[PDB]
Amino acid sequence: GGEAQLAMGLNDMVAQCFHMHGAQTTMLSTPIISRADFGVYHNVVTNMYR
Amino acid sequence: IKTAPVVPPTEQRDMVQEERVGTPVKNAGNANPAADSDNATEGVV
Repeated sequence: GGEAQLAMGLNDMVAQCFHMHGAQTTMLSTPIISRADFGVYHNVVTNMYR
Repeated sequence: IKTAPVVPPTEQRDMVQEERVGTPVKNAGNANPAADSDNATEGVV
């Protein structure tokens, strides 16, 4: 008998496992420094300018 | 008349013994213990 615990299972799964993208990526004009991953794209503006 | 040696009354003790063929279930007096579940139409937490 886990009927009351599936309703808790849905709401806990959805909150834990669902992620949106924030205004910086989708709406706001943020530079690549704050829009992109710094561990990889930290010299992409400098090199693309080159 | 027949006089016979018997066991003296103070050197024996009657002890009541209760003989059972099986251990009764938890809901022994309940004909349908599964009607608490079959009638939970709102759910159980």
